Amino acid sequence: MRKGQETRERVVAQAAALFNVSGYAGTAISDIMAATGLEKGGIYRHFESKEQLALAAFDYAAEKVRERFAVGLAGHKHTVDTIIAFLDVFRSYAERPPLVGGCPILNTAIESDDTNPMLRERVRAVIDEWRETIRTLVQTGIARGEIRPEVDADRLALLIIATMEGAVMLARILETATPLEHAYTHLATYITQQVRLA
Amino acid sequence: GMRKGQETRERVVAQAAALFNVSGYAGTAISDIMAATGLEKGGIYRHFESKEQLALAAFDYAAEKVRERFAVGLAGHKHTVDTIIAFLDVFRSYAERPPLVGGCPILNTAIESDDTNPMLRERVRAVIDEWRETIRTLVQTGIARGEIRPEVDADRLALLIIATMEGAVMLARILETATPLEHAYTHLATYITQQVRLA
Ligand SMILES: [Mg+2]
Ligand SMILES: [Mg+2]
Repeated sequence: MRKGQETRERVVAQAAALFNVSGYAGTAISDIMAATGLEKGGIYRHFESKEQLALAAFDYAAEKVRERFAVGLAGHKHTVDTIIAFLDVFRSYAERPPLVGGCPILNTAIESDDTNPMLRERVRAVIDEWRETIRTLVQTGIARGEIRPEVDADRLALLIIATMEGAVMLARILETATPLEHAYTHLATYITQQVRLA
Repeated sequence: GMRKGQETRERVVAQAAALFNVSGYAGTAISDIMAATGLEKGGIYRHFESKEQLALAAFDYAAEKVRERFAVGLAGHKHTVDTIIAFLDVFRSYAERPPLVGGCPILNTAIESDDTNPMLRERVRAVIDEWRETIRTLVQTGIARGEIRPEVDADRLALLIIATMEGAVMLARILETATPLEHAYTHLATYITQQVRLA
């Protein structure tokens, strides 16, 4: 049972890394078979299909993202500092993405938006976790006098997500961290100047 | 004739581009390109040596289309800030009318090519560098005219604008709502008008 659970874990883990780089359609099952020692058969002992593996792999990738944000946001007391910590998680993707190939939420978004309802919904669910996190921080901050009462929480969330993800895209194309540094500095300054209260 | 061949190539490249924009390069099979062009495989590869060369030509086509769209969007403004905000407005207009079916081909090709294909990556980078040069030229013009604060870092602004607007294109498509593009536009237009514009 342990062998099974660990072999499933290495299959999903390696699948997620390869999918994150070449996409679902462009990652050949044979290469995942190759990357897991299953070149002579047996990947279907753990998954019914490549599509089921894709969903499991995305869930794995989403868990890594979730862990990166949970660690990044822990320990801050002031709600604005916590929101800035959220920016810093994305900032750190320039050289340290959640897994090889960059942000799997951004990567899967581009592939699935016009091709795959189930992956679309899984991407949207993660985006919605992020919106909920920011909404809750803004609400608590407003209540504590740390954030201005007029701040539109979801508008702020959508701006942060768009800016940081677009910068993640740019940083891997331009092969430099500078877009992420600039996007971070812009939003941190904006937040401190226009969102923060005390 | 050679004229007919040049036209046939144009048609194939245009159809390939639309398919690749949706399903990607690896996910678009030659049989899909056949169906969309009404051509047999041999009819396509008479004009292209390979799927790879076709993919490159299809991107160059997508790049030119994006270029035309910015060209019309940016033409004729009387103030450099108006011109920079019109660059945002081009992206905002993607909400209902992307440059081609399936969204921004620069964004879409970036995500696929960045860790897979040096030649497409270089082409994507060249497009991003054109946008950066456009915005830098406008910023230096505006500074010369007293329209833009001299302290404005042009390339910092360019990369912020591109990151924001492209991230919003991604979000608007995945959330199935224009709202992220509208918010991004408003945020940047307001920021530029309040902090970049001098007079
Ligand atoms: Mg797409
Ligand atoms: Mg990629």
